[PDB]
Amino acid sequence: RREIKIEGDLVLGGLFPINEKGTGTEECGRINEDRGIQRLEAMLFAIDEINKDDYLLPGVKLGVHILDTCSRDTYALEQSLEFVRASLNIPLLIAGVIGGSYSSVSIQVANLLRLFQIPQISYASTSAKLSDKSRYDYFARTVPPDFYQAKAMAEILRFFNWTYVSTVASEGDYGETGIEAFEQEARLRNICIATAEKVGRSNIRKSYDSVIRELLQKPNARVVVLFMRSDDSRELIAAASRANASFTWVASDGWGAQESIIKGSEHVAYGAITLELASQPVRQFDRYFQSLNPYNNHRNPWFRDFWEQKFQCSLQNKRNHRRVCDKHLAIDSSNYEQESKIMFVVNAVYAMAHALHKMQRTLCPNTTKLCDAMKILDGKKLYKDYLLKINFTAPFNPNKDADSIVKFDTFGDGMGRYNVFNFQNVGGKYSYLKVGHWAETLSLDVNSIHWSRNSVPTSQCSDPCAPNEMKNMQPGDVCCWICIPCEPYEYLADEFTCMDCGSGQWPTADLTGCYDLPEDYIRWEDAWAIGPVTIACLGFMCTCMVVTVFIKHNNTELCYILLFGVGLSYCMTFFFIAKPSPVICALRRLGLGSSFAICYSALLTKTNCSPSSQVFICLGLILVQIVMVSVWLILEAPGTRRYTLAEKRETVILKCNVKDSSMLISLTYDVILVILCTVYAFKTRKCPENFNEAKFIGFTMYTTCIIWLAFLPIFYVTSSDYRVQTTTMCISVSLSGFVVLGCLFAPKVHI
Amino acid sequence: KVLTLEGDLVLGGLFPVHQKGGPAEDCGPVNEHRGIQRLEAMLFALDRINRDPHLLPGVRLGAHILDSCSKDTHALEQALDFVRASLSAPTAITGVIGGSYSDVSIQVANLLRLFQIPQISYASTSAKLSDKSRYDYFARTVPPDFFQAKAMAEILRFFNWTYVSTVASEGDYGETGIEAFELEARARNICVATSEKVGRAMSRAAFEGVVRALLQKPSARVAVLFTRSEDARELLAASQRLNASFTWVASDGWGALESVVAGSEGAAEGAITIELASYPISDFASYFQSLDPWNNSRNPWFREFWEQRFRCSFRQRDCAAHSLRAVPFEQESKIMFVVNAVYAMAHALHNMHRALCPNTTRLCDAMRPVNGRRLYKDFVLNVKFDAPFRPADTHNEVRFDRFGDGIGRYNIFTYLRAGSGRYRYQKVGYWAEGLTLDTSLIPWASPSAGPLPASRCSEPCLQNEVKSVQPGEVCCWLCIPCQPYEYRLDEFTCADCGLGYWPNASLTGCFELPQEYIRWGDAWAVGPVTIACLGALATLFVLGVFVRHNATPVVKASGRELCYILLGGVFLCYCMTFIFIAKPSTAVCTLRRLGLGTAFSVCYSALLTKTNRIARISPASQVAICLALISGQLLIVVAWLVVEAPGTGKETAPERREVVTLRCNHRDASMLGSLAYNVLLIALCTLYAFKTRKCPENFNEAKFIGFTMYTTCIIWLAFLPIFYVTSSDYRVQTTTMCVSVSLSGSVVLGCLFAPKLHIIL
Ligand SMILES: N[C@](CC1c2ccccc2Oc2ccccc21)(C(=O)O)[C@H]1C[C@@H]1C(=O)O
Ligand SMILES: N[C@](CC1c2ccccc2Oc2ccccc21)(C(=O)O)[C@H]1C[C@@H]1C(=O)O
Ligand SMILES: *[C@@H]1O[C@H](CO)[C@@H](O)[C@H](O)[C@H]1NC(C)=O
Ligand SMILES: *[C@@H]1O[C@H](CO)[C@@H](O)[C@H](O)[C@H]1NC(C)=O
Repeated sequence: RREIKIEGDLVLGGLFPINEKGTGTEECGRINEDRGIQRLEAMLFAIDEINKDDYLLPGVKLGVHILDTCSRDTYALEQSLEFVRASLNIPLLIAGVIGGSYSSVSIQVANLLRLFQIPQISYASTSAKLSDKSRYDYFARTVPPDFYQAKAMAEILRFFNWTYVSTVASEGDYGETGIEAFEQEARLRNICIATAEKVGRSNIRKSYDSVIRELLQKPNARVVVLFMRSDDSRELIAAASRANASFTWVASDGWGAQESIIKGSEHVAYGAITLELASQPVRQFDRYFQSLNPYNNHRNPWFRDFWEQKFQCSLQNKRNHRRVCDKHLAIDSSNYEQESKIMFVVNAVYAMAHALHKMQRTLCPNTTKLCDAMKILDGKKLYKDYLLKINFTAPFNPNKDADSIVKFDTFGDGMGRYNVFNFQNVGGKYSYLKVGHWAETLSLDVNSIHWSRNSVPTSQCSDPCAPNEMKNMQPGDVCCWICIPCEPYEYLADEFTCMDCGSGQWPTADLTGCYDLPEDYIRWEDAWAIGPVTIACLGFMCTCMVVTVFIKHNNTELCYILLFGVGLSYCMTFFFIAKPSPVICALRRLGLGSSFAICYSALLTKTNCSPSSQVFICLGLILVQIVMVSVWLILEAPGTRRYTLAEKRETVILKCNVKDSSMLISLTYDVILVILCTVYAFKTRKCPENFNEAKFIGFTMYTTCIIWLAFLPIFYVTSSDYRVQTTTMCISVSLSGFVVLGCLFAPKVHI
Repeated sequence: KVLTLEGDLVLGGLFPVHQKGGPAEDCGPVNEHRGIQRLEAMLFALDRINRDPHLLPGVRLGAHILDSCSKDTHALEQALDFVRASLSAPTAITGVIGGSYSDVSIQVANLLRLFQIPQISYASTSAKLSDKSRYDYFARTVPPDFFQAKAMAEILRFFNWTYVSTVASEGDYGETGIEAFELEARARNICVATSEKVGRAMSRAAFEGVVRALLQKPSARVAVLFTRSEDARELLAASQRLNASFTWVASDGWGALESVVAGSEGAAEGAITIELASYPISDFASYFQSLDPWNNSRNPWFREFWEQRFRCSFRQRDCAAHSLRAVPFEQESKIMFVVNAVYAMAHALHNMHRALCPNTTRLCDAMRPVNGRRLYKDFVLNVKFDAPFRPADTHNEVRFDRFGDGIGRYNIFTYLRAGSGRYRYQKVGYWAEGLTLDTSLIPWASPSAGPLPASRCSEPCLQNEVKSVQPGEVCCWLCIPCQPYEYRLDEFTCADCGLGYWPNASLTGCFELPQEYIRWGDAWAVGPVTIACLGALATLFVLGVFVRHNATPVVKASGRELCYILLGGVFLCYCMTFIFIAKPSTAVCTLRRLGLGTAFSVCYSALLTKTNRIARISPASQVAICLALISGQLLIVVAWLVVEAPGTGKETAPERREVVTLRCNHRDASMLGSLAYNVLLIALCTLYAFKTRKCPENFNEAKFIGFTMYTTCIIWLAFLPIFYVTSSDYRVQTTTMCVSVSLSGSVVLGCLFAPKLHIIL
C-alpha cells in the first residue's frame, strides 16, 4: 500500500478517498481528483503553513500519517488499525485523525477510534448519527450536520407563510433522516405536512411520473419540499417537465446551485429556493496546488497516478496506446476548480493544531518544545477540554468578515452557514442567485426573488372566512378547517364556534354583538286598528251623551253607576299601549274586571225588585278580590315571550306575562257566576215593571251572556300578539258596553 | 503468555486469569477460581469435542486463549490479536468464548462487532449487552440481570405482597435491576413506597439511616434487595442493631452465600434469596484433580497457579508431593456455562459445516473463509442441543433468544432455622419459565402460621363502606364509610341515586322503595268504618220511616221524588266515603272519587229542585233539568278520566318511600272542575233559597231548606281552605276528604231527620 509519513514531534492521522470505489477483483480503481487528491493536498498545505507559522506550535513540528480509504468502509476500517497500533514499519504515535469524507467510513472509523481514545475531526461527514455522543464520544466535524438545513427550510417556510407543504424525500439514511428531522421541526412552527412520500433507487420513470401525479392531486400545496439526492432531484424535475405542471420547489444541499439538476427542464424548476453550504474560496491554496508537478512532489505517492489519469498520458513505460506526458504541462485555471470543502479541511487541521497548542501552553508554561507527560497524549483531555472549546478565526480569510469563526458545540458539530439560492431568469439567461443567508437566523433578500409565475405562492389550506357568517372548526387537525355557517341569532367566539347569550338578543357587527332588542308592541294610532277604534270612540260618545242627558234630569244615581262601569269599560281600550309598565297592565286588567262585574251585577237590583247599599257592598267585594292579587307576588315586571323556537327577530314585553293569564280566568269565572245568576233571576221575575222594561232586561241579559260566551274562546286561543290581544279585548268590551247601553237607553229615549 | 493449540478451526478465549492488581504490578495475583478453573473447563470441553465422533468428526477445534487481567484496556489490547489474526503465522479466529466481567465483555464486543467476529460469553450478566444496536455479534449462555427482577416480582405476586420497600445499590449491579423490577411491578399492580440507594463508599451511620428510613413506612415488611455481596452484610448488621425483622427478597447478590449472613443471625431469618441454578460436572472434577505442573504444559499460567495456591517455590525444591486430589476441590458456579458456551460454538460450527460442506466431513473450501454474520444469525442463535454432562434425570436445554441471551433458570432459597442444627439455606422452588415454589417448606414465611402481609391498604369494606378514594394512589384505594342514603350500584363510588328508598342486598336496583300501599290499621281505620256504618244505619232508618210515611196526606203535598233522590245521593256518598279507605288501583280509587263527586252533584241538584218549587209557589221539567245536569257532570268527569287523568305518586328524595297511591295522585286537577261546578251549584241554590222561603207551605219545609242552605254552604266554605292546605300531604288529604264527605252527608241526614220525626209522631 501507499502512505504519506512525515517525521515530527506530533503526528496527525489522515483518511481521504484517494481512490474511487470499485467492484470485482479490484477493491479500488481510478483516482478521485476532486475529493481525494485535492483535499489531501489541502491538508498538506495547511500542515506546511502551520509549521512555517511562528505563533502556532513554534518549537513543535507537526508530522502526518495519511492513509487511503479507497471510498470503501471495510478498507478504511482495516486501514485505521495503524493509527491505534502505535499506542500499544516503526509505528508513529497519532495525536489525532483528520479524516473521514463519507458517513459510513467516518462512522466505522469513530467506532474503532473511540475504544483507543483517539480524537477524530471530519471535514465532509454530515450524517446525523455522528452527533450521538453516547456512541461517538471522540468525534468532531467542521461541517454542520444534515438536519440543520431542514430547520433552515422550515424557517424559510414559516417566514414565507407556507403552512400547507408537500414534502418528498429519497431512499436511504440521508433522505429518511432529513425528512424525519423536517417533520419533527415543522410541527414546532405550526407547519403541516401533506402527502409525505419518498422515492427509491429503482431508477424507473413510471415511479417518478406516479409521484408527480400524486403531487398534482392536492391543489392547495403549491410549494414542494425536496430533500433528495442529485440524481433523484434530476429525475423528479424531468418527470415534472413531462406532462407539464407548476410547483415551487424548496430544495436542499442535494440540489444546491448545481447545473446538473437542470438540463432541458429550465422552466418547471424556475423560482426554486435551494440551500447550499457556504464555502469561501481559499486563495492561498490556488498557488500551492497550481504549482505542483510530479518532479518535486515526491511526498505524495498518488500524485503520479493522479497526473497520468487527469492528463491521460504516461510517464514511465509508456506504450503506443497512451501518449507520453509532455513537458511544461502544469495545472492552471483552465482545467482546475477548487473543491467546496478545502476550507473545511483547513479548518479541521487548524482546529487540531490549536488544540495541541493550547495543551502545550497549559501543561507547561514558559517553554516552547515538547514537555514531559506529553509524550503520551490523553484523548479524553485533548477532546473534551482543548478541542470542544476553541474560538479562533478561520485561517486564510480573504477579507476577515469576522463571521467565519471555527468552533464546536456540545455535540462536536460545526456552525451551520447556508446560502439561500433562487433559480431565476435574467435577460433570457437561466442562472442561480444568492438571495439569502442562514447562520443562526434567516436573512433573505425578498426584492430579488423571482417566484413561479409573477406572484408569491400561497400554498395555504383552509383560507380564512368571515367568523360572523361561518364558524371556524377543525375536523381532524389544525392544518385544514371547514367554513360552516352557524346560527344567525348567536354571536361568535374567538376561534371555536358560535354560542348564544340567551333569548331576546340579536348579534351585530361586533364579535360579542348580541344586545337586548328595544322593541315593543305596534302602535295603532295610525295603523290597522281603525274600525275597532272608531267603534270605541262612538261608544264613548254615546256613553257621554247618556250621562249628560241623565245628569240633566233630577228625579224625573243607579244608572250613573252602570254608566260609570261603561265609562270604566271604555278606558280599557285606551289602556292597551306598547309602553312597558309593571303596574299599568295590572291596573287596566283589574279595572276591566271590576267594570264587567258591576255592569253585570247592576241588573240584580232590578231583578229582585237598603238594596242599593247591598249592591255597593257586593261591588266592593269584587274590587277587594282584584286588589288581593296585588298583595301577593303574582304581579311582576313585563317579560318578553320565550319564542326561541319561532323565527322572530324581536319580542315585545307588554302583557306582563303574569297579569292576563290569571286575570282573564278570574274575570271569566266571576262573569259566568253573575251571568248564571242573572239568567236564573230574569225568568223568575214576573215583569215587576213596564211591559217593555222586562223584555229589555231579558234581552240585555241574553246579549251579555252571548257576548261573554263568544269572547270566552277568543281569550284562550288568542295567541297574544301586538294586535290580536288588544283587538279581541276591545271588541269584547265594546260588545259588553253596547248591550247594556242599548237596552238601557232605547226604551228610555223612546218615551 | 499466550495459550495456542493447533486445529482446523481456532476458537478464541478471554479469561480473568489475573486480578486487577493496581498500579504496582502489570496484572497481579493469579485468580484460581474465575481464571484457572474456567480456562481448564474450556480446555476440557474442547478436548471432549475433539474426541466426540458426533460433533465435528473431521474438523479439529483449536484454542487461542488469552488473559484479560480483569481490565478493559488489557482486554482490548489482547483482542487486537483476534482482530489482526483474521484481518491479515496468525491463526483464524472463528469465534471467541470469553468475557467474565461486564466491562471486558462490552469492550470486546465493541471491538469485534466491526470485524464480524461472534462472541459467546459465559459469565457476563448485564442489560447493556442485550442492546443489539450496539452489540450485534454478542451472545451469552447466562440469563441477564433483569430476569431475577421478574422472578422476584412473580414471587411477590404469588404471596400477594404489593406494598414493598425495595433497596437498590450504586454502580452497575442494581442501578438497572431496580428500574427493571419497577417496570415489571406495574404490570403486576405492585407499588413501591420507599426506595434507597446503598453506595459502595458509605458509612455505617448511613446504613443505619437507610434502615431507619425503612421504618418510616410501618406496614412494609418486605424489602427487595439489589445490593452486592458486600453491600448486604452492612444492611443486615444495621437491621440486627435496630432489631428489625424485615423479610428480604434478594437477588443473586445474596444467593446462598455464608459470608453475608454470618454474624447477623436472627434478623435475616425467613428471607427469600434467589441464586442462579447450576449443576456440577462429574467429569470436570476428575479432569481437574488429575493435573500436575509436569504433565500439563499447555497452560502457561498453571506454573504460577501452583506456586500461589500451594505456598512453595520452584527454583528450589520445596513442593513435590502436593496434589489436587488430596486438596478438597469445589467447582466454580459458572463452569457448566463455560462448557455450554463452548459446546454451543461447536454445534454452530457443525451445523454450518453440514449446511455448507455436504460432500465430505472435512472442512471444505467453501467454509474456509468463515464469516461471522451468517454464523451468528443463522447458526449461533438457532442451536437446540441438549446440555452436555447434564444429570441423567434432569433435562437441561441450551438455546438462545432474539437478543442472544441465555435461558432463565433460578433457584428459590430460604434461610431456614434447623431445630437441632444451626442456620442453613434450603431450596424451596425454581423459576425456569413460570413460578414454582414448595409452599409447605418455608418455616417463617409459612401459610400454616400465616404469611406476612404487606399491603398498607386494608379492605374492611364489603358492600356499604366502599368508597375507593386515593389521593394519588393507583395500586390500592382506601374506602370511607358513606351515608346509607346512597347505593352501591358501582364498586368505585357511593351512587346516591336516591336518599329516601333503601337499596336491596345487591344495591343495584335503584328504583322506588318496595313496600305495600297500606295505611289503615287499627288506630283510625275502625273509626271511619264506624262513622260510615252509623251513617248507613241512619240512612236506612230514614228510608224505613219514609216508606212507612209514603202513603200519607202530609207526604202527598211535598215531592217524594226529590226526597228519594236526596236519600240515594246520601247513600252513594256514604258508600264512597266508606270504600275510600281501600287499596288504590286503576278502577277503584278514581271510580270511588268520581262516584263521590257525582253524589255531591246529585245532592246539590236535589236541593235545587227542592227549593225551586218552593220559590215558584211543570214539576217534571225541573227533575229532567237536574238529571241532565248530573249526566253532564258525570260525562265531564269521565272525559277527564279518559283524556287528562294520569296518576302516579312517590316520594324519593327526603327519607321517604313510595307513596301509597296507584292512579288517584293527580286527582286535584281532575276534581278542580268538579269542585268549581259544585261551588257554582251551591251558590245558585243558596241564592234561590235566600230569595225563596216566603211561602209557609209543607209545614214550613222552607225552614228546613234554609237550614240545609246555611249548613252545607258553611261546611264547604270551612272545608275548602282545609282541603287546599291538606292537599300538600297525601296522608292528611285522604282523612280530611273522608271526614268532609261524611260531614256533608251528616248535615243532610240531620236536616232530613225532622220530617222523619214528624212522620213517626
Ligand atoms: N457531507 C456528505 C453528505 C452526503 C450527501 C449529500 C448530498 C446528497 C446525498 C448525500 O449522501 C449522504 C448520505 C448520508 C449522509 C450524508 C450524505 C457526507 O458524505 O456525509 C457528502 C458531501 C460529503 C462528501 O461525501 O464529500
Ligand atoms: N455476571 C457478573 C454479574 C456482576 C455482579 C454480580 C453480583 C454482584 C455484583 C456484580 O457486579 C456487576 C455489575 C454489573 C453487571 C454485572 C455484575 C458480570 O460480571 O457480568 C459477574 C458474576 C460474573 C463474574 O464476574 O464471574
Ligand atoms: C406572513 O404573515 C404575517 C402575519 O400577518 C405577516 O406579518 C408577514 O408579513 C407575512 N409574510 C409574508 C407575506 O411574506
Ligand atoms: C393471594 O390472593 C388470592 C386471591 O386474590 C388467593 O386466591 C391466594 O390464595 C392468595 N395467596 C396467598 C394467601 O398466599
